Amino acid sequence: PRSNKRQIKQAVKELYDVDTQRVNTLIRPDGLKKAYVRLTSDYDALDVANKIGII
Amino acid sequence: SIKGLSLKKHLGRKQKQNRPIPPWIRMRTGSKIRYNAKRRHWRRTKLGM
Amino acid sequence: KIRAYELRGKSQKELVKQLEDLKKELAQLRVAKVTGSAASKLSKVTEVRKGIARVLTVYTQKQREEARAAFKGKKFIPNDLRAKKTRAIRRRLTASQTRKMTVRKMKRTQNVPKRKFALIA
Amino acid sequence: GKAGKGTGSFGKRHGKTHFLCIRCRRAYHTQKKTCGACGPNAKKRTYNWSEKAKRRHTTGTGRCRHLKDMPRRAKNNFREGTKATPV
RNA sequence: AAAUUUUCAGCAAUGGAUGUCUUGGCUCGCGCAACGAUGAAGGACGCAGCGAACUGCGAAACGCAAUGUGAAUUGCAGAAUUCAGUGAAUCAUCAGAUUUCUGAACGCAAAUGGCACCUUGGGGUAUUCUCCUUGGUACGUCUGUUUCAGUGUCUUU
RNA sequence: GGAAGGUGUCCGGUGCGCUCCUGACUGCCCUUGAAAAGAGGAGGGAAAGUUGUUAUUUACACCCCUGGCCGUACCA
RNA sequence: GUGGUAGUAGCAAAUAUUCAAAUGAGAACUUUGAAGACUGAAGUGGAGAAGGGUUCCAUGUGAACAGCAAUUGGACAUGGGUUAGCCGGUCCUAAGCGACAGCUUAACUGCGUAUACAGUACCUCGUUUCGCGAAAGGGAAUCGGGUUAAUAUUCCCGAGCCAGGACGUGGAUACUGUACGGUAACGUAAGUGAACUCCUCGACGCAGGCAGGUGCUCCGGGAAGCGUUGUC
RNA sequence: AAAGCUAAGUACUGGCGCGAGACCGAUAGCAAACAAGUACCGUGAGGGAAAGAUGAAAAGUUCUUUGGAAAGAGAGUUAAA
RNA sequence: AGACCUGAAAUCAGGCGAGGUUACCCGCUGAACUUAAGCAUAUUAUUAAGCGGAGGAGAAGAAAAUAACUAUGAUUCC
Repeated sequence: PRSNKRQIKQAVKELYDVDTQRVNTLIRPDGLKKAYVRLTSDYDALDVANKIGII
Repeated sequence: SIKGLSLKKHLGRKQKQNRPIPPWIRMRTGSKIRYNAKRRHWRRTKLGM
Repeated sequence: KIRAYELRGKSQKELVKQLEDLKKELAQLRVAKVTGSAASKLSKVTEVRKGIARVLTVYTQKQREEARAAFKGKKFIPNDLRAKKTRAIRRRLTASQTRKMTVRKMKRTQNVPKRKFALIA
Repeated sequence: GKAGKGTGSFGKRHGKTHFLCIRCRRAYHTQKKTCGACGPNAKKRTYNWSEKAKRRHTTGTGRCRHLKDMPRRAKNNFREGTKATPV
């Protein structure tokens, strides 16, 4: 929840090796940031979600 | 509503303290615990925080 | 499987690589907690996050041994290492200063020494 | 007459004099900017006319992170920069 | 004579007295001297494989290192290796580390993760640009240092 | 069919009407009806520029890059 | 802790329900249809603030709670949900309020506008002290359609705008010194302007009628579908 | 006199760690024998409870039967329900 | 031009202060209920509350002292 929208862009680039179009960001009631991250039109999400195993 | 982030977290915490105690806890040895004492209903009793 | 005596062998390059290796395995466990698993898997998180904390300990332990090796017997030691104790204990004067006397009170102490005397039966 | 003395006037009241203080509770007077219990002042507000008030908020009631470890520490005369020996 | 009301006993109900317990209180005595700008007490928010609280702890988060003891922990799960051992434990001990946001609380603030500047190291037409990143910048006061101001008292180039 | 394909979406009035807005007026006061951030104009003429890698144009036209932090459910 | 009072007082404002079928152990009370009513746009409607804090949404249910009932629920349990350069806070100052210099008091407090606060090196200027104080005052910029069980000027599709900073190609203007035109009011694709100074906007009362405009309401023709039809 | 230092015996409802008792025995003893300065009330200063005991061992009543279910009835565990 | 004197600045170099605890201890400040069978001086009391400061103890302390004796001999406590 302390994280920045520019950090998430660069951290997602470091982990999964995928470039980001547009991060949106939202603090749940909990006290947890949820980041919605639209990927660039070059890449696909269902390639990346299978690579991680969010599927 | 138009709250600060501080007040959001105080609210946030007191959702998470408002749930029934785990079932397995009573089963464990030497415990007199029965149902959570501090449970609160949002109408009945109020926070101010 | 990690033990802390084995990590005191390994280098300041090597410790870093291992620390990174564990954090990958800790991340790929969080994914499995979210999606689908059994309780056979979710015990392995406890091993590895204690593994991480060992490697931070050992790294920081070597960091401080080289500092204390270098600043040994020298003034102006860094504040990071500097012997905490209490606040009051830190204050005071050295035993030498409290103990030290004037040139006057030296002469009265010196010339009248402590004599072993006794009384006869 | 419906602004009232009781029920009508109790309808009107939706203010907040007090909000949480950072140091103390919900004493922090928002207009006045001071706390009923903690008291902006460097010194902590406490009074001998209430002994139960002192009782609630003194050393040991909280965590005591620095202090709990003290008896053990002073028992050994504050030994520093050493280890236990292997036999 | 039923029924009802009242009384006495038996059985059942309701209720928690009496009795017996007691890891708690109370009182007396005897020792010891150890909080804090090297960030205290107190506060807030987090952390467990499956926890709300209470205890514990601080992104190293019911803990890590070291030492001792030497085989558990336990409600369930799993781990079985950890089993003539460089080693089990919600164990003891504790001399080494971590120690978020706060608070005397210290860049300005504050029902705001608000608003600055300097600084380290790196990332993207630029010395002035934006970005991530490291650590700073409160007040009083002592000794020393450097740079000054005063037709203060003096010589004088 | 058991979601695929079509046409049409046109042309005029009316008002002390109701609503909010603008505009210029008229009156009222022993009542004359906030400030600052910020944006721009003008007076001034400091600077630069010698027929080409110059120099003024960064809102002349087009083109290029970046936009952090927190609130955001629901009752009222 | 427990009686008598006592299965008593009582559950009577806000016009009102009824019939069928489905669900279920069970229906005066849940849902769906058909009828019949009420609210009657200064609404019991559609949106915000204060205050509340997960009540929101879905699936499930043994109690208790919802002064009858209950298959229902703001109850109980397990999950899920709040996406912004342009909507606000953030920035400015108002009434006021904290601190600086100092001044009081044993301090606690109380007062607080007093002060030495651009062209490595060389000059020349220099009167205001820092901050807090408006989610209705001031203020950079956003609109259409679609979308989810629960979010939308925030997601998606499309069309734009603003603040800060900028490469490039192609045009203007000047090169003894910053464009021209019109009598003028002023004009056009562009059309340099430091220090310092003055000015404008920001920037403002109430009542009255009058004129014009948005939206609403209204009348008529055309094209679609719908309703009524023993009678017109 | 108008300047100054100085241990001991002495004090000690706090902190820290021991040892006792012609004391109290859950309406007592601290407010608190338990998740007690807790639940909860108050805008706030503050206020402030109730709540100990199955059994040696959970062996905490599977199984047949009625019922929508809760429970009942058989049977069963235990020295005893 | 150079000796001083006085006063500033600095995120200069290295240090020290602040706040917490209440049983005992040091200093200020300072009531009334109450008693007097009324009440005002007196009493409660040089107490409670308030505002400062400590330590393992604190304060006190080696006579500008008692005495008037055949004289004593810091301080504290019994």
